[PDB]
Amino acid sequence: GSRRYDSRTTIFSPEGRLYQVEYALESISHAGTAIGIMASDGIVLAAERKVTSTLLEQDTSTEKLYKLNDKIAVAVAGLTADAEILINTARIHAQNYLKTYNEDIPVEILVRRLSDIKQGYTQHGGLRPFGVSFIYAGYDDRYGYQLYTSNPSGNYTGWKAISVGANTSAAQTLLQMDYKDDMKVDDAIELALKTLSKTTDSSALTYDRLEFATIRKGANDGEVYQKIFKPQEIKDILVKTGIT
Amino acid sequence: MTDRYSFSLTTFSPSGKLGQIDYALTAVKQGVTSLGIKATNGVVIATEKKSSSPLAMSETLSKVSLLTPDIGAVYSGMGPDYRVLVDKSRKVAHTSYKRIYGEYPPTKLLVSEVAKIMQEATQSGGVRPFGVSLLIAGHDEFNGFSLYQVDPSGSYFPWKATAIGKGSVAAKTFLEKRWNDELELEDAIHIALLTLKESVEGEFNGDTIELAIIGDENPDLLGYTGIPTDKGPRFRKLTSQEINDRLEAL
Amino acid sequence: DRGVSTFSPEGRLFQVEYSLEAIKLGSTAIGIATKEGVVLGVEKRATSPLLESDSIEKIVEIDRHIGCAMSGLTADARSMIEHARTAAVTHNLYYDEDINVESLTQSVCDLALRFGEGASGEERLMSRPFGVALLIAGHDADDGYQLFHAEPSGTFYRYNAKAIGSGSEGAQAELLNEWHSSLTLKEAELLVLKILKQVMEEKLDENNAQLSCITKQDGFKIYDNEKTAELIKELKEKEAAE
Amino acid sequence: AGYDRHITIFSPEGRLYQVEYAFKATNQTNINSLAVRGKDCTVVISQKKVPDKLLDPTTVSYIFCISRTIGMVVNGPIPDARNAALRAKAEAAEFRYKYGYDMPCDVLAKRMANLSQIYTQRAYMRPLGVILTFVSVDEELGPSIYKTDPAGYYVGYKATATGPKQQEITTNLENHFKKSKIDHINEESWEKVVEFAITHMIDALGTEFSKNDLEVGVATKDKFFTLSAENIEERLVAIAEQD
Amino acid sequence: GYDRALSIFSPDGHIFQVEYALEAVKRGTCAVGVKGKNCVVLGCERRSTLKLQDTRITPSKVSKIDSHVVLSFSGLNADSRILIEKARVEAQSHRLTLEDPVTVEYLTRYVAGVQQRYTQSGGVRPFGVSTLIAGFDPRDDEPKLYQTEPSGIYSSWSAQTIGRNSKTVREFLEKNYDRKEPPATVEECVKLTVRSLLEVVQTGAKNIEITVVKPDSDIVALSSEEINQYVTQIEQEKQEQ
Amino acid sequence: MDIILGIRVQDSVILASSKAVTRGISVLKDSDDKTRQLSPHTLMSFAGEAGDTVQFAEYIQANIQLYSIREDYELSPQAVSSFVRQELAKSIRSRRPYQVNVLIGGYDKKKNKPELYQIDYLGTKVELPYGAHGYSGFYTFSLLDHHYRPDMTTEEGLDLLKLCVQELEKRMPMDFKGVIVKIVDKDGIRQVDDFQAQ
Amino acid sequence: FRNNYDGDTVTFSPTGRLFQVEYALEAIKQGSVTVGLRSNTHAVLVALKRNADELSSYQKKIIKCDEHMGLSLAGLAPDARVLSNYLRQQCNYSSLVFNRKLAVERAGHLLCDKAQKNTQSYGGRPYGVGLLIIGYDKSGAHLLEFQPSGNVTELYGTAIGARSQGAKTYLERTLDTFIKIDGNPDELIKAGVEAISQSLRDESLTVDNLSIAIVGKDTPFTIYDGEAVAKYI
Amino acid sequence: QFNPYGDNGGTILGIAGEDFAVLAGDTRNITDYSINSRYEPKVFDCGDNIVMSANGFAADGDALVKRFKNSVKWYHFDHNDKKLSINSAARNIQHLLYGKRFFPYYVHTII
Amino acid sequence: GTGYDLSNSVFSPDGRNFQVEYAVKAVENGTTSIGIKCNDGVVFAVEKLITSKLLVPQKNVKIQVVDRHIGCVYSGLIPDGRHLVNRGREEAASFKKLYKTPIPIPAFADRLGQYVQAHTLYNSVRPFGVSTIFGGVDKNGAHLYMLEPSGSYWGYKGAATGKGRQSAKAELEKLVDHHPEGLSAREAVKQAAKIIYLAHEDNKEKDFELEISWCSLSETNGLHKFVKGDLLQEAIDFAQKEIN
Ligand SMILES: [Mg+2]
Ligand SMILES: [Mg+2]
Ligand SMILES: [Mg+2]
Ligand SMILES: [Mg+2]
Repeated sequence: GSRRYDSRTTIFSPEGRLYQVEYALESISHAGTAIGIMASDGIVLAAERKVTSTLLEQDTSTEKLYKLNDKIAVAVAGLTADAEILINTARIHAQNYLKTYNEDIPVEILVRRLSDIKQGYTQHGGLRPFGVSFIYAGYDDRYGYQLYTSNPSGNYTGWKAISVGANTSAAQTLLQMDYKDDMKVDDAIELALKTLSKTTDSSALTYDRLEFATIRKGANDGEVYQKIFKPQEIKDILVKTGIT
Repeated sequence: MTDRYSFSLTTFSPSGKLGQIDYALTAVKQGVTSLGIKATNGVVIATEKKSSSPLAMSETLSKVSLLTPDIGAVYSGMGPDYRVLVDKSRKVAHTSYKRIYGEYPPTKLLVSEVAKIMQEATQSGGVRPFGVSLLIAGHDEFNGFSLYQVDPSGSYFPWKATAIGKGSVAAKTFLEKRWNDELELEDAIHIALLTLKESVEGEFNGDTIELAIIGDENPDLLGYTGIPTDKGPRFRKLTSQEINDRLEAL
Repeated sequence: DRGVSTFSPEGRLFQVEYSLEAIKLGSTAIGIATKEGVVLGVEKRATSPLLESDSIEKIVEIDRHIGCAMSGLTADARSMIEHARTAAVTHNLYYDEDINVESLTQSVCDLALRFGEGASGEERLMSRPFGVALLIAGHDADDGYQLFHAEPSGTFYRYNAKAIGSGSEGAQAELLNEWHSSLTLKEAELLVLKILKQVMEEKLDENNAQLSCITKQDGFKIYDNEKTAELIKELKEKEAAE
Repeated sequence: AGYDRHITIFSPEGRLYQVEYAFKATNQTNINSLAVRGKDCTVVISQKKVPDKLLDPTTVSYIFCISRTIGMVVNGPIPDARNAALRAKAEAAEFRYKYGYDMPCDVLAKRMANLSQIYTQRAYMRPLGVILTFVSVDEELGPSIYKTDPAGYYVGYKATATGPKQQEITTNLENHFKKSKIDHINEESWEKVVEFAITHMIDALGTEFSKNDLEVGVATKDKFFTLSAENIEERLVAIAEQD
Repeated sequence: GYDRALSIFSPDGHIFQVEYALEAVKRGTCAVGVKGKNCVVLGCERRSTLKLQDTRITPSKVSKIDSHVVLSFSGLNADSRILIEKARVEAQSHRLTLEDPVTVEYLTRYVAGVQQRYTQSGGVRPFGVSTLIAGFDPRDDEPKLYQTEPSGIYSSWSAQTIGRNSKTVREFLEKNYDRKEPPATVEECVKLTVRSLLEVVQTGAKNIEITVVKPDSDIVALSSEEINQYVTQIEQEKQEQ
Repeated sequence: MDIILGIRVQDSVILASSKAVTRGISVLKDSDDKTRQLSPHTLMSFAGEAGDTVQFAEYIQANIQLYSIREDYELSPQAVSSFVRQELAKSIRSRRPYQVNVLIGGYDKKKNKPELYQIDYLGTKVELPYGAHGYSGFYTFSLLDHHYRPDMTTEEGLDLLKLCVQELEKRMPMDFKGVIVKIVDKDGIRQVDDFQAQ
Repeated sequence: FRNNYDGDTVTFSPTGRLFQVEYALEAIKQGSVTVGLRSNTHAVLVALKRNADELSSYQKKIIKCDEHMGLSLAGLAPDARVLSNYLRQQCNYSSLVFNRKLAVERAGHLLCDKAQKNTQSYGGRPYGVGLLIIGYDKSGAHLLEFQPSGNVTELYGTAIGARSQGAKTYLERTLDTFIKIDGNPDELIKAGVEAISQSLRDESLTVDNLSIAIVGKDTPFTIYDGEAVAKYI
Repeated sequence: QFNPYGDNGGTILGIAGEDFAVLAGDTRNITDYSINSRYEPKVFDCGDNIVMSANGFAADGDALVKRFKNSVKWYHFDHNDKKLSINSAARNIQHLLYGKRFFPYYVHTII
Repeated sequence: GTGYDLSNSVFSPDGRNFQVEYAVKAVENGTTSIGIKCNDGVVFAVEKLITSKLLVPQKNVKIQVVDRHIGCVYSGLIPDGRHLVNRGREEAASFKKLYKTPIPIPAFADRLGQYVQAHTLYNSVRPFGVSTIFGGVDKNGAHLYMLEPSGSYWGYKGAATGKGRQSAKAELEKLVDHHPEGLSAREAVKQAAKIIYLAHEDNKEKDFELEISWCSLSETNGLHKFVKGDLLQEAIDFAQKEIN
């Protein structure tokens, strides 16, 4: 019957590893790099659109930076289509929570729930893992600005700065080297772009090749704010940081 | 009996490749060239009606399909996969949207729905992925004119213009040369026809070519009048004759 | 990679024969049945000096007149006991009487061959056989004191004495010589403690071996350390004697 | 493992071998068939071959009545053909009940083709090794030929032919329609269009037929029927007094 | 729908998936647990491949199951969450239907039960997790410490470690743990714990974490400086002879 | 019905709950505590149909206890009642609804403000200075309308309650066997054990 | 060949054989012998019971299905439990619903149909047991031989299990004698112990070893073990 | 409106002696004012020396008698031909009966 | 690279389904069985290999009746054909319940046809190891059919299958030439006994038992009945006399 054709996606290797998760993680390594850096007064998300044309509509596009609710956003590396499946259910879990508690979902709870879905595909059902890694950038009034990563395995961790996708080794050492805890947000913007400049496989790093977003807080307001950068604004911020 | 295949038939190979998605894209590569170009006041989708016999009637098989009165589709790849993707796309436009909000979905959202339908053939138990790439052209009040590509992976991106299938690499080069953000609709039709001549071997006229636009409303395809806020569909598939007019003065 | 309930050309089930292998690797367990009670003895076999050797439960109560010993993959036994205890308690509820030992055993063994899909049978949800054999000892009014050997093969045998586990083939040949129909309870308690001492790798103290019995009068009792301690003391003396 | 050749998944070159092999099975009967459109009718001709003398020749047919109006001929093994015929009759009945008007030829074809496309994608189903030619005089489209295959493909034909010698007949008709310049046969009575088909089947294949070598189905306004040997015998007599 | 039998016997009588599960634990970061006379202390090591970490938010290894019982683990972090969540749920359910919080052995028997089932149910793979469960039965002062492994097996321990280089730390403990007289202080029990990790960590200034459980739901975790004071007084003492 | 009263003063929330358990013709107990502590700083009282009353209260209790352990965090009172309201709103359209009216009194640690929530069995929630369920309201509300000041102390609030309980012991046809009073403030939950003779 | 076509019962060999079924039939041969024979008034089952150690029980091989019908097993004992349990139900169903004792011929048809279902579906396995079914219904004495393949045959006498070929030849020779033992139970059993003796390299058939069951005319199905079979050894 | 229950009259008596027992009943089955049968026994032998009557609604009576008789049969099959003692039988019946607690067997029953 | 014959629903490169072809083998290996359609009824005969004196004569019945008017005989795996007739009985009752009229033989044939074909559609089942000869008298004539493991069935003047299949078809073809007139109910019973006797030449080393059944508008009222006693012995003798 069927047994012949089963890849058995949820089995251990003799080394105690999960083939599918590892090859999924291998897949992600080829995907464009995403970086998140958390400062005292906000968070930065930067990502590299992998492969472009001059005919690609830059404005009406989204492939790496997605909004989950008003306080939580994600950087994506891997299969875009898989990510949207997970992103939608995440957007929903955030809303179920609001309906139940009349408060916005705390970032960790969102991250755990999503990662628990991922761990599922790892352990039963015999389907392939989601070929997706996530940087989560969020704010809640318990832990302030938070940064999280999750991958196909179902594991999430918290960070001061992190990167997913291609060249994370190169990127992770560069961040570890220039990151100071009491960074202001405009320092963190600058560092994120530098690191991406230094890891790219392209000629250089133009605006059409970037997605960029910040979670801030207009100092004379007392409430959080998400800003996804329009293609023009990324070109502005590329000039000031000194890579024209 | 019963689908005893409840496990994925698309898995990750050691190198990180998804085998079945790669091979699906290969089938698209052999498909007859289709293309789409976006103007400032309209969009155009075109393809070649490659006839498998001169005994077949090529009208009885549309490669260009209306999805909503404001959204059209075209493809490269396996016809049959496209046909059932068109029926599902039409249906989801009602079930997931029209029956909820009393209006048709905007272009991105419907696209996104098709993308979801394909993504699932890439993960669900006991299926291969869809062997087509879709070009979807639409208009909606709040986003204006748009053109989207959907790959067997379930991945979609917006385009100013692009082509898929056979001579797509040549055509994408051809299109980069001729595109600008000041194009009127008539001009993009003209460019579309030219780009498609490169890929067309045999006869090239309004019988061997299928071409559709997303223009302004045709108050005359509506079928009724009296409701002044219904001007009718923006999708119009051009006639065998209408195509030839633009060729006799090509 | 064939099915799970494939037959070998010899005419035996693959997964059921391999489970029997898993059992041989298990702790030694010995049961001896007299006309004064049934005795159950196990090897604890702590994998380290740091392990608290009495948190090892290889002898369990099923009812006040039925207890069992296990050998093999011992986590697999948890659900077999749960079902057994339930079968007994249930049977009491329906009938205001103690369940027969042969009936309790039959009930446990029914569970054992249920490893399928529901296709061409009924419903058989469970992926692999149990990795554990059981010695089921008890009393009832119809057949008095009884000792049963329960396998993952579905079959179960009645025994006057039986040993399962790593020492199983050597310990058995020993029981063959010692066992006679007139054995007293104390004589059986010593015999269990003797044969365990032999096949165990370790030096048998009241910590890496456990004793129990079921008599009609006092039911099924586990022997605590002090009482087991004094029965080893007595074996040393009686073996040095001749 | 070369298992990409056993179920309906993609080969590295992007093909589905099981689909391709299912086409092979269609020719396994070694029956040739063709379809042509009259002025207001549609006719299908099939080779009737009865190899065994022990067979009841009246039960040996590859032409099926789907509805009052739809007829279907099958190139391919009989068990898959009857499997396909039954679905079609069930699909056609239910269309009428739900929608209150006779299932149109082309729509039935689209449905059957949609069922085929499914066996192409869902792994547990094998394709049906048959090619299905549908005929009727549609109340809206006029006389109609619509054909589907294991690929999930379907199109409308001016005329078509199928079987091991698909090509001889196809080219024969390809020629005729160029000299005649019209995309049908300009003839009022169906009896004459039935003859025309039998004639170009002889001339393409290069063989003569007796009333027991052919099988004929005719579609008219509101009815589809098959000819008996005697109704064909009349046809074979008619052709032979002129050519 | 999917029920393929993944955990099966091989001819040598072995269930390869459960043994490979153990291999995953073997590569998990080391966890240790030792018990005193009036406390149980749980230690874990932290990895230092990447350490630009936000330790405020990152999941810690020692998890509360009820207010009187904790659970640390070694192996796949994702799988651990599926046990911790189930065990927390079962703790509340027990309080609800029995009107008393779980005994430490019960909470353990329950987790083990779950782990076992995943080794003989179709379509599911075993948990690549081993656990140490520590705490005090309600209204009791006699300390408890248990260990479970993927096979569904469990038992109590005077002290035990699991994960990578656990042979080394168990070795240390088999030498340095006296059952005649266990650690009598909170302090002298925490010291014995830090010592055993130092055989594996190599500077645990911020790569060692410690949690102290006491009778009556009295559980607190130490911070770097508090642990730093132990690392300091251990290596200075070990220096001279 | 049972008496369920609540008053939000300034530093805290005060909950009074009748002690009687009447089944049919007999009073079966005169020392009944119609309350559950949901978390260290959140208290719920309840009155209604026989079995439902406790079974629901205990259920909600376990669910908040689970949430606290999962998040090592105590939800705000505002969030607890929102959860409770949803449970009841779900319950009303089920095959057999929980017939339970509750009061939720809590001290919010973020805002440092006490809060009193009244929810009936239908899922009708409102935040109030003072609330009551059943007939209690008809007597006590008017008396509290008069004597309530938002800046009352725990002491003054207890005086104001003593006045409500007296009015009910006077005009209520039923002997509800006195009350059990509990205070919810920044230092947790305590019980004023001396309300029989105070 | 062989190797490739024996992974499950859903597969035919190129010869046209079902290897999983034939390996099931091999469990029978590997199993302890049992014999069946009928006259016109009675039907007997005789069985050699097999033990593991010399300290173990002799595992029982005869099961009662109803008051007028029973069977003997050779092969996988848990499977004979599954099938007799099913057969009990069918006997029971007939009494309750139609107030009719189930025809022995029909019990065969029922078992066949149940066994057959296992030989055509994926993830199933054939029954690994042979069965001999005796009964006295409304048309006299009956003996059935059941194979895991689904083949149920009505015979006068037969044997299955290890070395059963010796007993089978004996009965083929004694046919005309035993068919006429009408009205004497004791003599028909004597001829059933004599028949089972042609299948012994082992040893003397003792008190704990032997198992005999009888049904017919004026006797409900009953089983004998112990001193019950003393007068027959 | 269909009423699932009827009444067939009859009366039964059971007296436990010091080493014996009797269970008696009339042979009369009746509907309303008509007689149905003058001989219709409703006291039954169930083997294992247990006699039983389920008097009241005759359809539910036969159903219970039949179900318990079958319990006896299946007790032998499941427990190596053990005798079902009177106390055991009683408990068994309590379960047969309470099993239909929400659509009762309309019978006063005596064994 | 091959392996085309391991799963049931797989097409080989030349278009064949090998499992069905292997099924046929088990049929050809089986006992021989035949059917003869006369001018008002149908005759069904089968060979019964007596392995031993122990088999009870007259007892092990192979021919099955479906409804009251249909007879079935099959060669090959006996338990399969039993199962197929079980499905045939369900199908016949269901049809009668809805339509009142007892099921027509063509109607009935397709019911088996559709069900048998449906066992060549998925790898999760195997094909039927039987060829089935069946028929009876309906509202317009007698009908004779034969059904292959493939699902294929046709109407026959005469049909044969099993070990003696080739010699039978030869005898059958003779009859079709001598009597293009008809051939009565009473004659075909004798002629079937002959054709079974001649086809026993192949299974010659083992002794056999003949079994005949018929369904005739004039001789059985259009109902299926077994040939017994005097008429059976008269046809056995006709076969013996004409074997020399
Ligand atoms: Mg043929
Ligand atoms: Mg398929
Ligand atoms: Mg398949
Ligand atoms: Mg009793």
